[PDB]
Amino acid sequence: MYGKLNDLLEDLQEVLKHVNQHWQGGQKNMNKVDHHLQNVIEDIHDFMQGGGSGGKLQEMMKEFQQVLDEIKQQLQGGDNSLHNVHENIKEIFHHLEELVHR
Repeated sequence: MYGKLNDLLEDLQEVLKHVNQHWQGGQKNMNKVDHHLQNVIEDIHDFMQGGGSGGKLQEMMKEFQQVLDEIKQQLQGGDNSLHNVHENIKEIFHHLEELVHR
């Protein structure tokens, strides 16, 4: 149980927090999406337990890529803020599969 996950988890729930305030192009997604990550952020937190849930992570992976391609579409509008946060998930999301690609 290294802990870096908290870095992925905390860094993930953050982009989600700095995003719910800069959401644009569908004030209805800010919610539907909140459930997409909430379920994921929980997976990462569950990655430290077995410090290797490559079997439980590849699961939210789809839910993870479901948000990355979702908010990215919200960048259509005054969401120039997401452009700064939406850029996180890209590396952040691929950052977890990296703590397991060991």
